[PDB]
Amino acid sequence: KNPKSDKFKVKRFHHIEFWCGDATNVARRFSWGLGMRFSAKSDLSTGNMVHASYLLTSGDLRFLFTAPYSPSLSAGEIKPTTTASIPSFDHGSCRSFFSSHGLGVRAVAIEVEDAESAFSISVANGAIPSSPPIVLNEAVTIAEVKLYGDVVLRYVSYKAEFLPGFERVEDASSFPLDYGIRRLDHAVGNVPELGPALTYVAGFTGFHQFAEESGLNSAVLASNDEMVLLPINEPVHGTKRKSQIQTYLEHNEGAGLQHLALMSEDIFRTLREMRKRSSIGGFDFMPSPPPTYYQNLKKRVGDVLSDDQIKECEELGILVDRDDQGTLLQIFTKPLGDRPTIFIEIIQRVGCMMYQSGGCGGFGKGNFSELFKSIEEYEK
Amino acid sequence: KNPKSDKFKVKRFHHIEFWCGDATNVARRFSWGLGMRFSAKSDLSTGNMVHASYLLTSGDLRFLFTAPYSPSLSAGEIKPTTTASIPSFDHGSCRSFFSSHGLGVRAVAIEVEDAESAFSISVANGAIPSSPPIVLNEAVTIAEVKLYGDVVLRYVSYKAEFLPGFERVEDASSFPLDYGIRRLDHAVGNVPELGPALTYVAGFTGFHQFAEESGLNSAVLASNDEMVLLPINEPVHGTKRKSQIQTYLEHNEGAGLQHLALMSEDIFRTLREMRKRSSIGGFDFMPSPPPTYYQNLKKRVGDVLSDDQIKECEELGILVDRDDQGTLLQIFTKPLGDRPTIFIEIIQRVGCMMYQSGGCGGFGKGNFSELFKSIEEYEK
Ligand SMILES: Cc1[nH]n(C)c(=O)c1C(=O)c1ccc2c(c1C)c(=O)n(-c1cccc(Cl)c1)c(=O)n2C
Ligand SMILES: Cc1[nH]n(C)c(=O)c1C(=O)c1ccc2c(c1C)c(=O)n(-c1cccc(Cl)c1)c(=O)n2C
Ligand SMILES: [Co+2]
Ligand SMILES: [Co+2]
Repeated sequence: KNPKSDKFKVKRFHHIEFWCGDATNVARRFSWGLGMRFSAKSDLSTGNMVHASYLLTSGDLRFLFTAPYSPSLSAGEIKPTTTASIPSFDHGSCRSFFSSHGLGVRAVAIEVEDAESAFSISVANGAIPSSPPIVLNEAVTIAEVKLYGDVVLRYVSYKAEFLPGFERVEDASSFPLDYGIRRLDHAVGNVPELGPALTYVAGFTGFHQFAEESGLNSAVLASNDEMVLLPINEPVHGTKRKSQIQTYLEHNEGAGLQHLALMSEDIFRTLREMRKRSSIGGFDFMPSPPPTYYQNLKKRVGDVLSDDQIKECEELGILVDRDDQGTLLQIFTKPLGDRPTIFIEIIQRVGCMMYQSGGCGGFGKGNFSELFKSIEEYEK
Repeated sequence: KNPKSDKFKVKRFHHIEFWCGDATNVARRFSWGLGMRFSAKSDLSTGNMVHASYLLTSGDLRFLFTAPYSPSLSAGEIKPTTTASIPSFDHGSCRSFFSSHGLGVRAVAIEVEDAESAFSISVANGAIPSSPPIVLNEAVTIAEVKLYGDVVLRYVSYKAEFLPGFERVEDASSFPLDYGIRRLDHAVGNVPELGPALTYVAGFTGFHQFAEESGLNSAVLASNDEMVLLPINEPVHGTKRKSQIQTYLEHNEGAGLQHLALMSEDIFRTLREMRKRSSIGGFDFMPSPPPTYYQNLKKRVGDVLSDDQIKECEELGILVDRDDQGTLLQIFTKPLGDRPTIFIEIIQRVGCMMYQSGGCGGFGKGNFSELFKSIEEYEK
């Protein structure tokens, strides 16, 4: 059941912004590891004396990497005279964020019809303001409210390339890497208490609950057409194995973004290309399930994937789960940085054709049971 | 003239430690960009609750990348009970360093016969102590004194693999990259005033002055056998073109390490391999000199390099200079991170065979004149 209760018109995920200590090195690592092209920049070479911001793109996916310069470069500036291309940026907030959380997502940005009204309505409905709406070059409006922890939900709206003050990256330095990643499917937060976090976010957006041993309780908030998907986890305490949500909260110094799920148009190509690079600058993947997991795959998805396509899942370590409407292929990276906090999920969904409807196949919660079962079966 | 006045027995460069906000991403970038293998780690997986440290190696070159965890993980510890593998590490110092300077070198480590006596004699001779000698697992002694800015000179000595508490990296995750880099040739600091910096460092080490429009005055301090080379720059003000040393000091928030020069055993292979990766996660190089620079190369190094070997310098953008004793091939990367501060130089020296003596061919200061001359000749 979809009540379609969005309090303002939401379009799609627009971008994700990481707050870094050095944007250059994080961006170059991610680009090689994920096959994302350098698309735009705002930094000293573009007159930005405040922050270095580098945009990576793959399909519709936009990863932004931002780090502060010395405050001394911009000490004469005031907000009316700022050279920052992102007016919500603040040296002190960025340094506090990074020293507290390490590398992670500061902003989940969604595109809306009107960022001013989205901000106004959100705040009128309980959203904690973070940065008021600001009109960039009379062309783009940007505004921010608190989402969870120190993560903001960023509203972006266009009257009619990324943001004003960003320059398109020179073709010589913009190598057309592409491993098949095309868009952000969902972005997941970890919080100490799921209830109040759900009530807050659904309260100011009008997002609805998406119809869906693991150490977590979760729920998914969704926009009207269910293309903007914001799941939220809390830990389950007292268990035999320490909740990974709790471990996240400890090492992250509290709530924050847990994983980004990136849709691939060809998850086999993506995983082949990412795994080729795992030990030469890219990303590592979680240990593969035992082969009994794949011997059990014929029984439950044998009508969707061929024996060959299942074998290909086995060499790449891909997981498979199934809704009543679709099928889910997924795999998880190891954490993106020093701390056991943020990681990435690569995903491909099959089914639910009308275009494909959002969340087709679910989010893989059935893979907890299948892995536990598989584990003890490999032992046997 | 070499007075051989070292006040304690110095061996070779041992390692360089970068202080980072996320050691993982910087290390993975550098590994791919420079062709250095992941050799050892000290982090959560090895019981270090204080800092994440990753060691990259190429030949004898050792790059260490370190970042702090949340202080909360180690809040119950005291120095006697520390789980830090590098006892000089301090969360507050590392965060202050990185927020002030951005990504850069914290420690220039040299191996000495006895790090305790090196520390004692240095301090008795004016060195500002940074971290007293500490004996690690009765096997390695480490001690630190201030070098310039917030950079320390780290003394390491072994009674008899990197440091205790570091683990050798698993072969599966340790890909044997190698682009020909073999050792650190020299490490260069920028300071506001050369005189007092020279007097201080030569004062506590006994290092001697190495017999050698650009915006800099410099001098090189050298150990007895001139394998440890520590040049120091100050800016020249008032010039037409703003001194790059001054620009460094402004963006770095003061004195610090300007460049690391890495010796290659095959600079053509190294540059081919690095340039292949410049736009896919590696390092960029400074704009190549005009072809008139290479048409002028026959006249001055035509007895050392063949027409072919000179042509190969032209496609790779390599610079060439010459002493009265040897010849210098060199090239410079763009800055390693967000700020126009630290960069890397790749170098190969030919001549001065006895083994090769240190600093053979000099450091390339004649390439300022050759570039200015070449520039106006390309205009003509
Ligand atoms: C469950 C879930 N709900 N929503 C909204 C989602 O997006 C989402 C997923 O994406 C998802 C699905 C299945 C998962 C995992 C995740 C994150 C996961 O992290 N782990 C895991 C892996 C290694 C170590 C540990 Cl402790 C745990 C799993 O075993 N399975 C099976
Ligand atoms: C001079 C020097 N003394 N000592 C101890 C050394 O190690 C060392 C060198 O390594 C060295 C040598 C030649 C150089 C440069 C360097 C760093 C250099 O940075 N630039 C440069 C390049 C781009 C922009 C600007 Cl402004 C300047 C040059 O043009 N030349 C020619
Ligand atoms: Co997910
Ligand atoms: Co040099």
